[PDB]
Amino acid sequence: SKEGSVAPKERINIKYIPATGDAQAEVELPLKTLVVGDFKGHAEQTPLEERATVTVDKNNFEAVMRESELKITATVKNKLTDDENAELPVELNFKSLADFAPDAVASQVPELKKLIELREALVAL
Amino acid sequence: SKEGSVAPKERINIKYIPATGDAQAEVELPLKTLVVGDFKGHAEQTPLEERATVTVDKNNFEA
Amino acid sequence: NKSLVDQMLVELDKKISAQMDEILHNSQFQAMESAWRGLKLFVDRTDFRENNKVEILHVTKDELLEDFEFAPETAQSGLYKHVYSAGYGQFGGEPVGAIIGNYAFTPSTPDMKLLQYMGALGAMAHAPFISSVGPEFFGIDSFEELPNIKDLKSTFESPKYTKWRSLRESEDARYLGLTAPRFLLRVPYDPIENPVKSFNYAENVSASHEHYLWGNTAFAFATRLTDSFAKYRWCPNIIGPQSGGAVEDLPVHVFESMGALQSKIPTEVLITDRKEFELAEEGFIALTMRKGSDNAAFFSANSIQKPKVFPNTKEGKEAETNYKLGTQLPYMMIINRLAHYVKVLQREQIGAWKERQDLERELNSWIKQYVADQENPPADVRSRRPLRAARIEVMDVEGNPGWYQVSLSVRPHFKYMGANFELSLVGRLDQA
Amino acid sequence: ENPVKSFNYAENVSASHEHYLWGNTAFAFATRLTDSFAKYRWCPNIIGPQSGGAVEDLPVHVFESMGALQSKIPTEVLITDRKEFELAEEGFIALT
Amino acid sequence: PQSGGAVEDLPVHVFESMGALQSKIPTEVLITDRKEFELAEEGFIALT
Amino acid sequence: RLAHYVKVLQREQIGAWKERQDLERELNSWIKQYVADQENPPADVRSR
Repeated sequence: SKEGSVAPKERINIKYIPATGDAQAEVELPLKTLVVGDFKGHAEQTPLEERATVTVDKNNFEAVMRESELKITATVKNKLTDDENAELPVELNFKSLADFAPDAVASQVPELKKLIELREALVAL
Repeated sequence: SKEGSVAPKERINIKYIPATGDAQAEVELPLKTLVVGDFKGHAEQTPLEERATVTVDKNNFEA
Repeated sequence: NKSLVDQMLVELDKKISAQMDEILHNSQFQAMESAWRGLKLFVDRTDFRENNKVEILHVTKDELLEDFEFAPETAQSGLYKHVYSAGYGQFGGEPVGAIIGNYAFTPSTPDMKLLQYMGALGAMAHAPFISSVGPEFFGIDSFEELPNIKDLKSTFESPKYTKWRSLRESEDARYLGLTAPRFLLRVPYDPIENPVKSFNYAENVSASHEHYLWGNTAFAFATRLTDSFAKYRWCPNIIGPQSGGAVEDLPVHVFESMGALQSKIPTEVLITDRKEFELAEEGFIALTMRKGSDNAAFFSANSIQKPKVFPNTKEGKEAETNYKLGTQLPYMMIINRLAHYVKVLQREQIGAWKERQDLERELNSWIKQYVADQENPPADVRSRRPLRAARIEVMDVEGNPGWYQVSLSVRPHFKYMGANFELSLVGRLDQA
Repeated sequence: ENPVKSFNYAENVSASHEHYLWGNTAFAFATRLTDSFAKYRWCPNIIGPQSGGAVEDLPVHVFESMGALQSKIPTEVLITDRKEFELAEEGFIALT
Repeated sequence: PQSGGAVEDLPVHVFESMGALQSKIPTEVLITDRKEFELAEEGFIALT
Repeated sequence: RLAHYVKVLQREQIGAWKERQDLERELNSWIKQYVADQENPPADVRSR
């Protein structure tokens, strides 16, 4: 209760009352923006009215990506050989922005990962 | 639609309305001229009412 | 011997990088990356301690249309529920300040229809919808041919743009804003400028600049809105190099030219003042690049809406003045926040003993809060108190006791947005 | 949040919200009438957040959502302004 | 046009002409003022 | 040019609630737009 409590009436009654006069207190409104876009590699089966919004800030941005679960199934030209009919299909997964670095790309693509392993073996000479 | 959209009626309704009063908006009319003449070396078989006009300006005269 | 081993490593990495380019230059991959990278670029330039918030809603353009076409009316759309119903129209809730759509629009009828619906939604919620324009909108392959366009005004006379022309005449167009060229999000990978671990990767951008990780300018514009609010709790300071429409700290990329060196422009092109003005006339928000720097600026934020012409009389010119203010986002943002404050604060007053003149008295005392009617208030004061004058009239809804009809009209401080100068040499001039 | 003696009882509300002990809103409205009278000896101050139609101190109940947390709304639903107005037009007293 | 007899938002259809482009008129024809008036005189309601 | 402006702008007004004196009022306010009835307006003003 926001009314303020008082004791039962006596001959002498003392009450603290804040002198705000008739001033109407007010609430500051935040500036909220809504970013709408294709943040995944596929459309969702859930209806627009059912899928929920996600609050994002500096202290949880990466957490949000992790929870959103990103995945890319795609095919690129296979240039590790000399055949125009050679194609390479990859299945990339992302938890944070660091996962878009070439370092991560290689680690999630065996066809390159093994070549990196080779590189290290050659360096070890 | 040029009507302007509003939400369904509630206890408090807020709408932006531009104060143009009763002023009647108007459209500026271009000055268009029609140059009619024998621009080819021969008459066309196409009827006058069928042959069309060509819009010409500095950026396409040669075209 | 080792020298040959090193050469093996060179050729190995050469081959690996050739493949790596294909993934990193994959359109699906870049779509994903640019979305999230651009999002962070926005997020980490805001300040959440200043009562700024942002929510993510995953939606494709296609399924936006699906929903808007599926529903019988916009008031029953899923997006309407997320924006209006669960916010602005909810006691105890909060209203969405603005909507940033990570999309590129063409002149296609589907794109036009989508904009129509977003205009309606924004109008109802009192929040602008900002997004971007695709290169093909101007009939060109990429934004790098904008210098070859001789006249945009004449370009838009084509039958191709019929629907767009009608869109610009709608009263809902005030809540639409579209931006022009994109901007770089990432400097190409480089042993010196942007190195990676282990693998000696050197990213090779080809002749196609679409190999660069371009980002959606709408987000840049969004940070402009945030900064203004963070400082003043109002959003009009978003249209100038010094006023707050300046985008600082863009990515750079020096590379070999014709034996010389040059940097890839952060925006696809270096927009000239005349070209920028042309785009402004056609209702586009062009982020222009400051030549030779890493800074860009929004010189104005006109909405989609086309200004109406009135008769050249005292009254007619006043009508023009009024209508043009409506067509520009720096002023509409003032109205939008006012709408939001009225909705909230008035609901608190429902059930109070108010007679007609009680509302006039109170509403007057309230609006004065944001008025700076001094002879010459400093720009800082003008920023936090955007209004110069305001007028309120309250009438009764006849035959319905307790209901009122309120009219609120305001005169904002004006932004400096252009001028003509006449220079003249003169003898016997009065001495200053 | 609401312990009992000896027996380690944890009440399990199922998918049916009728497991919650719902109460008749008429009583809430009745207290509105009482407050107005207690203060003024008249009963018109019963229709506003500030005027006296505000019901303060409702029960709350935070529980797991889809991996997040949420509180059971004190009223079955979160009534929107438009929905409330509709109910008003049809002569209902909606506690929002 | 301003009073309320205006029909807004008709379908459009740009297609190739004689090497140019043109849109199929939303109504079968582009009625002239004189033609419209004639139809009015004969008791027809012509959407122009 | 006056003929051209009248033709265009009047078609927009068709179907509006206009009584005889309504046209006189409005048409007067319209034509004033192009009138320079000053003691001595400069040639530039007289031109426009």
